[PDB]
Formats: sequence, structure tokens, C-alpha cells
Amino acid sequence: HAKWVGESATAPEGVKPTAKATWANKTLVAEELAVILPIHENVLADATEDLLAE
Amino acid sequence: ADTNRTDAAALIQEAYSDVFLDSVSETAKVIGTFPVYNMGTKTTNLPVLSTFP
Repeated sequence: HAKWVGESATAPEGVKPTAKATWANKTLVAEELAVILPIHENVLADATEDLLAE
Repeated sequence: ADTNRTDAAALIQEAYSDVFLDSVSETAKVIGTFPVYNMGTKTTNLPVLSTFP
């Protein structure tokens, strides 16, 4: 931010102030979702629906 | 002394032949002889007349 500035050669009012910018960091970290669905071959053959599609 | 068969044995190779070598024969009969039904699922029901008047 700026400030209001005086005209003195000696008083604190006449000094142009000093100031900072600053940056920060955010992260994406990849993580894994999973499941395994086992089925028996004969059940998969004897059922009326395509259970591998289901 | 003489050079006998045991002395020459390192250079006396044996032969090999297949006259008695065979695969297993397929001896099975029941699918060839009896009526075959192609099943579409584990169980099939076969109704029969049991008694009559």
C-alpha cells in the first residue's frame, strides 16, 4: 500500500515508505482409487445377464 | 593287451528309434454313443408321467 507524503528534508513525514509483495504455493497431489471384482467362470456362463458388463 | 570296447566307449555312440513311441489313444465312448443334449445353464428339468388311473 501507498501512503500520504510530506515535504520535509528532516521530519518523518517527508519519507516515501518501503513495502513488499509476497507469493505462496498450492499443490495438486495425485492419489489412487481402486477395487477388484472377482467372479467364477461357470456363474458368468450360467447367468442370463452379461455380468462382466454389469 | 588290446583296445577293448570299454577303452573305445567314449567314441561308441548309441542310436535312437521311435517304433514303440505313441500318444495316448482316445478310448472314450459315451458322448459318441448316447443321445447328447446341449445344456444352456447348470440345471434342466425333465417331467415324466409317474402314475395314471
